[PDB]
Amino acid sequence: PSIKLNSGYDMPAVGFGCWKVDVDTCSEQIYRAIKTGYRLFDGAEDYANEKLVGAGVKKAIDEGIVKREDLFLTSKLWNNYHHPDNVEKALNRTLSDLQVDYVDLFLIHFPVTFKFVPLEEKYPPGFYCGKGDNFDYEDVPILETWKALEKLVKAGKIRSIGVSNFPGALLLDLLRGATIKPSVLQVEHHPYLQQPRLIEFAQSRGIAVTAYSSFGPQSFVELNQGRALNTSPLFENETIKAIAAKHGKSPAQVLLRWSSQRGIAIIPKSNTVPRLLENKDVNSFDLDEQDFADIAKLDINLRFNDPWDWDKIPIFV
Ligand SMILES: NC(=O)c1ccc[n+]([C@@H]2O[C@H](COP(=O)([O-])OP(=O)(O)OC[C@H]3O[C@@H](n4cnc5c(N)ncnc54)[C@H](OP(=O)(O)O)[C@@H]3O)[C@@H](O)[C@H]2O)c1
Repeated sequence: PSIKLNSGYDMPAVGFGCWKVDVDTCSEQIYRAIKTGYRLFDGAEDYANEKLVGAGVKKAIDEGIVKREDLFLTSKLWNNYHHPDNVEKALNRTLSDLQVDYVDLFLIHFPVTFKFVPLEEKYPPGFYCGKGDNFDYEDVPILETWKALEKLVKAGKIRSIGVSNFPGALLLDLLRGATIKPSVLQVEHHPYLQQPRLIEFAQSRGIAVTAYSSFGPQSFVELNQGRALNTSPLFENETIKAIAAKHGKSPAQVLLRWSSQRGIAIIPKSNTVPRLLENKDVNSFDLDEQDFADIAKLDINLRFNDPWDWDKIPIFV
């Protein structure tokens, strides 16, 4: 099952999330997921594993299990790299780590502009902005970054371009300046942060929405985030359990189906082989209108991935 992007390419509707994949088994896991049937891999410069991902894919291509053209590789431009002189440096490093000639989707990871740090100096940079333990920022409007991305599509290094973690007003302004329109909007999306109007906006413009953190706080419990600890797991939620029992499906299948059935692409992080199988078809069943209505009541605007936490960066205020 596939989503036709406005660029003309098809994006697999269910993918494999590469954030915080155990580093010692990362290449094996990618290979294994490809062999299990996953065709989209959601990666990023910031996840620090693009070499590992690229070896997984190398192996599966060499052993004949898949062709390059059957895979959909996503990556994301990190925040130090928005200046138009530096966009291509970061993309070239992603292409070399992945060992490919083009990437299928290249996203602006965040509408946040860290001071550039040369790649030989520190890669990937994280929060380092070339000034000690201090944040430092540069004045590069989004549209400058976007125009640099558009040249990289024209040069055949990227097929489709998009954005991650953009609010509505910012996306709307980007649409006014874009020649190639954004193909994808990738945002945090689970029942505790539903943002229904944002999704409605993006879909009405023909922009495919990718949900991340479909399991909500669970991904952030790994990092000991205070907010995530302190949140009741979605898996134990009384409504999610009623709905699971009603359809004979697991909580996790209900949480993923809630998005996939609304045409929203999913990219769950799938650590074990049964999870790999379970997460790859939740499209075995339909939620009904009463189900959506009961899940809609869980929305509390609880956001786990917020740059306000990093440095009071006002992306979501
Ligand atoms: N800013 C961005 O654009 C951004 C930010 C975050 C994520 N992402 C992307 O979206 C992807 C997915 O989001 P995520 O990594 O936050 O986590 P997620 O997919 O919400 O949650 C992953 C966690 O759920 C548990 N899990 C997975 N499948 C399960 C199942 N079938 N049953 C029960 N538990 C299950 C695992 O927890 P345990 O192993 O702890 O049991 C795993 O750590 C990322 O990997 C990344 O590619 C993008």
